[PDB]
Amino acid sequence: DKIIHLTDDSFDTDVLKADGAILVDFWAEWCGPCKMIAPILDEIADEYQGKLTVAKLNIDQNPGTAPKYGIRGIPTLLLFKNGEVAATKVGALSKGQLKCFLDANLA
Repeated sequence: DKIIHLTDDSFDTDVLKADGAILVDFWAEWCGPCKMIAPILDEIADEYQGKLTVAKLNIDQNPGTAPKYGIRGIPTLLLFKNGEVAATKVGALSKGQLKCFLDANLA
């Protein structure tokens, strides 16, 4: 919905040159946990619309990004603040968990 689907080629423009925080989620279809935190990213996206942009990057279609940030497995969450990594979250999580992670890292 408000979620931006990324690619290795658009990552620079969409994430690094952006103004305002962006939460990047590295996912794939074969990753069960990813699919479960997906509907959660939908909720957060509309609820934090205005203070945060939620972006998804499918590592099967874009195998080049993850290795640039030392991402070993998925799911992985990277929160950016104008071109740089602010905080990282790994493994399955809940809406509450993500909201606490966002309250602790967003301005």
